[PDB]
Amino acid sequence: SQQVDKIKASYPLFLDQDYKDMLAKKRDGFEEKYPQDKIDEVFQWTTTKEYQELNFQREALTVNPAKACQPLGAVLCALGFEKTMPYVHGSQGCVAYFRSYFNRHFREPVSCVSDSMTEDAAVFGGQQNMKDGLQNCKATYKPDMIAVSTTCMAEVIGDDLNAFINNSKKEGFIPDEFPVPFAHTPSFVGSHVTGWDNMFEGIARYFTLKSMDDKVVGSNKKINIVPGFETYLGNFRVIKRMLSEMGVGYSLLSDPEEVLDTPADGQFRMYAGGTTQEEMKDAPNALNTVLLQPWHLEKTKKFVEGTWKHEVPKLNIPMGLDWTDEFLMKVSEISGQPIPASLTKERGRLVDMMTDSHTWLHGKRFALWGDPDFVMGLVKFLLELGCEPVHILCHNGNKRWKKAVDAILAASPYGKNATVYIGKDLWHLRSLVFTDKPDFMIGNSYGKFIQRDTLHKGKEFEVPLIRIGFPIFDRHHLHRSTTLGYEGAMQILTTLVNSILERLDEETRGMQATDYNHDLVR
Amino acid sequence: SREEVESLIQEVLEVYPEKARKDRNKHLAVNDPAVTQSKKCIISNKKSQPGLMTIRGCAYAGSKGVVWGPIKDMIHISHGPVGCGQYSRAGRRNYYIGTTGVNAFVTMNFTSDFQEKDIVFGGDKKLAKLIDEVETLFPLNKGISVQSECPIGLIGDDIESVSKVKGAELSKTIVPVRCEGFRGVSQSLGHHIANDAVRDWVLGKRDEDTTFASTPYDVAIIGDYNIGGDAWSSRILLEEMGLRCVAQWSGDGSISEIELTPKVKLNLVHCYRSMNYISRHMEEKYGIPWMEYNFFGPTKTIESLRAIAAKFDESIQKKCEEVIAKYKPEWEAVVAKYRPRLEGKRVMLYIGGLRPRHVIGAYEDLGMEVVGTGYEFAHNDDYDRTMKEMGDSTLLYDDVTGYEFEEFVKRIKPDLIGSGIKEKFIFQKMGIPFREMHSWDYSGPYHGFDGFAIFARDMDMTLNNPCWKKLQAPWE
Amino acid sequence: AMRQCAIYGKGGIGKSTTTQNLVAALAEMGKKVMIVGCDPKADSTRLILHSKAQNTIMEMAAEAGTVEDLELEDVLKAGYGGVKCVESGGPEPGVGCAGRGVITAINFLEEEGAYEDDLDFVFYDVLGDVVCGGFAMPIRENKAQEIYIVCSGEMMAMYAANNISKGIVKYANSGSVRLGGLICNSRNTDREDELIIALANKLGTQMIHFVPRDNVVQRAEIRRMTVIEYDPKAKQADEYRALARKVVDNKLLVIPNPITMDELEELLMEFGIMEVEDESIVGKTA
Amino acid sequence: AMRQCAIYGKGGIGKSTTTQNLVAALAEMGKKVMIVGCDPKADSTRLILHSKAQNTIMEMAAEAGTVEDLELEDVLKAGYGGVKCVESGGPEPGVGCAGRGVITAINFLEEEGAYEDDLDFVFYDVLGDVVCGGFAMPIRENKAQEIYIVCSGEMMAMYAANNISKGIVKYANSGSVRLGGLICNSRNTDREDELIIALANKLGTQMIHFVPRDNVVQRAEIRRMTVIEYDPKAKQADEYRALARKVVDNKLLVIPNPITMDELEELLMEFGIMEVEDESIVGKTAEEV
Ligand code: CLF
Ligand code: SF4
Ligand SMILES: [Ca+2]
Ligand code: NA
Repeated sequence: SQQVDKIKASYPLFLDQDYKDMLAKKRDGFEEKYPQDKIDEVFQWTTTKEYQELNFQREALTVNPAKACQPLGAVLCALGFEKTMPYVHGSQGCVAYFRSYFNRHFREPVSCVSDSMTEDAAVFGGQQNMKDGLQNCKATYKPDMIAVSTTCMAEVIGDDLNAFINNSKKEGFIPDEFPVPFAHTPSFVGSHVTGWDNMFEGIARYFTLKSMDDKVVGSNKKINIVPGFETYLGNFRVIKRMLSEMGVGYSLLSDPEEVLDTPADGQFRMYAGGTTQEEMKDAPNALNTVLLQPWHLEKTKKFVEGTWKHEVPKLNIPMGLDWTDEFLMKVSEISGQPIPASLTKERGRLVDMMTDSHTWLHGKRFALWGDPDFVMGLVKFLLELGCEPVHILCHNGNKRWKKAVDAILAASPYGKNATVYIGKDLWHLRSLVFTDKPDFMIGNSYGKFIQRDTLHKGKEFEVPLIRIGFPIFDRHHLHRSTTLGYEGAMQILTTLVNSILERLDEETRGMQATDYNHDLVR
Repeated sequence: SREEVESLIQEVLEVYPEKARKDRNKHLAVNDPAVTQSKKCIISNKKSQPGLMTIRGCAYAGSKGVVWGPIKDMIHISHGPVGCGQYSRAGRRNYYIGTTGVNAFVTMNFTSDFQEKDIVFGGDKKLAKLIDEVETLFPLNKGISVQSECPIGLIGDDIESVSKVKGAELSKTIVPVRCEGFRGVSQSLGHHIANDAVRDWVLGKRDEDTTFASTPYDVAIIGDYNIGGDAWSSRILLEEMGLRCVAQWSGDGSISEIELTPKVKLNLVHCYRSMNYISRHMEEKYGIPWMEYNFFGPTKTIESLRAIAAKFDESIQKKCEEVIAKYKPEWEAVVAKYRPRLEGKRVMLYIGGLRPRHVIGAYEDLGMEVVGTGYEFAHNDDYDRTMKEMGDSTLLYDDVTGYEFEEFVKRIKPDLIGSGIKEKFIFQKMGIPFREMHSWDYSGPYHGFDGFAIFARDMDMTLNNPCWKKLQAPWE
Repeated sequence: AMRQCAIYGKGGIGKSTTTQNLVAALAEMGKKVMIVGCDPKADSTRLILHSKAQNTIMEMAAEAGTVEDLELEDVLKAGYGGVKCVESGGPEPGVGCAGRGVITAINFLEEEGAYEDDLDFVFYDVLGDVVCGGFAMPIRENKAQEIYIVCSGEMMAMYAANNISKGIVKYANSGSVRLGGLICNSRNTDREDELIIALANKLGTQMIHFVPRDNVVQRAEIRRMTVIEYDPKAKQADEYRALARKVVDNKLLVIPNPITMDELEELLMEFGIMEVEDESIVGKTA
Repeated sequence: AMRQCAIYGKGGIGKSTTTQNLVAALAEMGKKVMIVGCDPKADSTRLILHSKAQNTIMEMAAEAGTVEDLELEDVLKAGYGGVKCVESGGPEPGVGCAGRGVITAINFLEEEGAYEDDLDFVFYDVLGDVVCGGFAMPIRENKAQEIYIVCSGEMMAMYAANNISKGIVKYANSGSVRLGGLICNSRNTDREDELIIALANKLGTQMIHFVPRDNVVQRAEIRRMTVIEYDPKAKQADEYRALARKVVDNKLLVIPNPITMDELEELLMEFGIMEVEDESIVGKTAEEV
């Protein structure tokens, strides 16, 4: 039943007595459900060290991964180029998923096409799909560029992108001069960030490989900036703001900030902003190229260093105090521009915030996950804050990356209780937060299920989730945030200390029980 | 004006190259309520043309995400690379009651996470080892399903053998499902492939078991995935009517309820598209008749309750009228409050395989008019059931393209659009109220009488929201 | 610095022997080298290691949960002159794509840090009988920039050389992979050197070196070693040193011009390897 | 019904001339046979069609964007004794897979009804140089049920025979594929027949026939034909007839037992073809010993 002036949605509608009795009868009569005491027994066992050991010896099963597949990253990279349509050669199901995934995180339209290869292409390849696809796409959506990537079906059967595109042009399906950069992006190799790297290097080689004799390093006086897989709008923005603030000429290669944030003014803009084709062609003429997330830009780095001849600086992602300082100093060194008073002051303001909140942050224990660069940047800042990064999980991380992170940790006493895990998933992380309970978890929305699980053991075992990463689907507009530079450090610091204070307020809200410590001032 | 619509269609088609133009023209039509054989007006269930931005998904989505995913006490393995299972993890709101990670597993993502070496050597040994690991870490699971992703069939793995061997070894029900994404042309074949997998590996388990005490009022809810609780708000009415719901396929469903379904007296089909396959099979094999029903809006719900009750004795028919009288003042109050706020508004819909026609009655119960509707993957028997539900000269579109949908909306100018997540943000930017009609925009349930109140509240809050009057800067 | 080279060629003509003696010669003159075997037979490093068979990455990978479970240490072995050796190995017979098995192995070396900043050279010993998309993957994936083809004055070996050049041409318009020359492994055929130089000319490349037949090679091999290590004074040793030097100083990297079957037969006939065809009898009896 | 056989063997040992001479022998014998060429480097129909090179499916399929445009008579040609010939077309150098090139042929033949029961024998002539998923497609797709391996009394040829046997074993427990025997193409080597016989015994099979080296074979080849057609009275002609008869009546179809590399080397060493390694001297320079 419903009271017209107080309509109830699923929650709490199903809590009504009649629904509750109905669900009890459904269970008892037809679910042949395990007895509740048996369910409690197994649940308890899943929080033990014995279960954790069995959990960590898994070799074939993966549960609740913390990574996605290559083409997702190829699509995001493509989205950052002017009037460019991401095109994934292969099965269409993949494209419905890539769009939906980004639509829920950005709460914005996400355009991408597929050439719908089906069963009859599984035997003889998708050459025809590519011919008709490129023609239909260009005609219908009028992009000035089509960036091609692939689904696993096309990779497994061996479709040759290069040849398929050449033939489409040779036969007149699309103009011969129409730009169609491409990249093979197998989902069974690496992860979504690898797809970003592959797609980027593909677009970079398309516009510069054959014309390198025309280039002169440093002739355009700019510094190229390659962002990598980035899902926080404030990150593209803060980099451009700091560089402009320094008077540094630059070129952001793959800039999706405009297309991922169009205004709701009466018209839908399929395309907006982005790196221009001219900027890619001119890129080799820059003084140098800076990679913001080097751990997933290795193929790009080889091409930029080996072909463009740029002395790519060995810089970590600009997250936290030290690394933002290093990034600015290196940029200052390469461009000849001094770091201005405004940035020096912003730095000092972040330090002020650190001195003001250090007492609540000191010794706080965290479990965290995400992409390699983001994770190490978070780890470095936590150390700078006097916090302890206990469980560091990067499902798509690698051995060389782990060694680098272990070195960062060894350089600080606050890194003594930390363990870096690669190849492990969120089911592995769930065991860790039960066996070696931290104070909070810093991760994406999938972490909410872990918080729910720990609360079930008991309120005193609950590990609250602090949402930073990708994807974030259960909160609105956090994709507008910043995690890079002094601005991102200030935001993260504020979020961490207030998460601590919110939980403390919750634990001291008990009238005449724990409210003796429900301080008005903290 | 029929002429104006026919003209709109031709104008829109002009942007296409020859091949795509001739093909798309067969998937667009102006409705004629008199037609009974939809093929005379529109074709469907054909492949999508490359590069046109179809809104369709794949067979894996139709099998794993739709049919199997919801079975709560079974563990479903997204077999292949990491992609598929991650994008589909908890994206569909098929509600259930359970202790997740212990006796229920719906929101989790189990996968074999194929790496390059798995493509080279095949994943059958990995699958076998994975199964032992699942058994060790999730001992309360009551069955396992293997949802094949694209590479499985392409590399020649034999998941059927693995399932048979491990199944006998562990005395466990292990279902191999060949729902690789390259099969079929949309989510549809996934449904059919999934229904056949239930039939062949699960449904006959209790064919020789007579321990289930049946009653003459035993029914099963076929084809309701309990989105936002839809099935529970449907189940409550059927039982208040005196019937006994033995099973729910597959929202909040258990493997035991499924195995018990062959003992029911009547299969109640809501989603015809996804489960007519297994319904026909149960009639053929067990003699169980099945009927279609609609629980969207008071008119359709009352009509459905009455039609279902007529299938049983007079005592059920009496209880049916008592149930209708109990809720009458509730939905009349909903209509009284919201119809005056929605009277006359026009809606354009675009969904999957049932709702595009199933929700029309609910909109009309609020005085609204559906001026356009279409399906991503419906077949012609679906359009046959659609034309008579839509008004004369309304627009119909099968596997509509992004371009087409946008152009039709700009011309028709609906007051509200009901579609999916990939469509939502496009139209909001155009200043057109939008409601998700797959996920209910995180609201719901929409089925039954309790669901109708929510649906009304939702159409009203969005269509009449103050935000829609603010898209134009006043200095413009 | 580090140059990525691939030795492609038909099987059964001493290609692996020539590859290992070329590498031993480079190590001898001071270069840092790594040998990555990409032949399903996995016999590209025995002479450097004095071994009967090196455990392959594919063999070990099949036994493990994930390839990262493997340790470079069991995969990479130091042999003569410090040159590092690895064998990709192939998937079981009849099942996998040998080519994808090779890429899996190379990707592993990359992640594991096997490519030290020290390395001067990396030589991939790849099979070139049937030049399918699989065996052509090291090219398609820019794993090697310099391709050197080992062949001999016979039909099939030369036919293989033309196919490899075709593979290269396939990806040339979108990558930097190029043909650095032919290496003729002498079979002692009459005017063999002339015939390969002629082929090189038509292909638009060069015959970087003529490796004569010498039984010192077999006396070295029965001891599981290269000539360079077994008998550095041997005249054949100097033959490999000259090949090494010429590769080191090589600057001729081109996109070849594969010839037609006709062109190939005309060439084989011009040197007696093949004879003119009397098409008057074609289809006769008694 | 129909016997679907396949001839596997490394390249360069005359496997294709033996396949075609075999098939011609079955034809003059009265058997309806079709040859499906699956070799990139050894045209398997040249001697049956007197042609210089037969147009391939892959090749002619480029001439129409797709195979759904080709015509059975453009592909399937008939020659001596009425045996029908078709060449799959090797993988396009650098991008194709030999395994998909075969699957291409099979489907086109099956749908044009050129794969009906009017045929007594079908023989897939496939390269055994590398036994990968691609080249084992006729075995994987359960089209080749009787495998005959052409080999020679030397290392590579025997190593390949063992390789193919390993592929046969991988699918033997999934389908009906079996090894029918070893066919030794003589190299005029001393004790060659005994060596291949020993190899067959170890593999669990048999050496169905020893094909002698005979110049009439080459005289026939330059005239683009089989010896069965060129000189049916030649001694070599009866060699092919005997091999043909044995295949027709063959009843020994087994799941082979591949050997280890050590066993293969011991065999060759036992026959004096491979020099025995002095271990005490391994890794020692000429100057040291
Ligand atoms: S049609 Fe195929 S079954 Fe359907 S959703 Fe696509 S994959 Fe999967 Fe793809 S998202 Fe990535 S590229 Fe493969 S792993 Fe998966
Ligand atoms: S691509 Fe080559 S190596 Fe790979 S399966 Fe095909 S024929 Fe074999
Ligand atoms: Ca938005
Ligand atoms: Na237990």
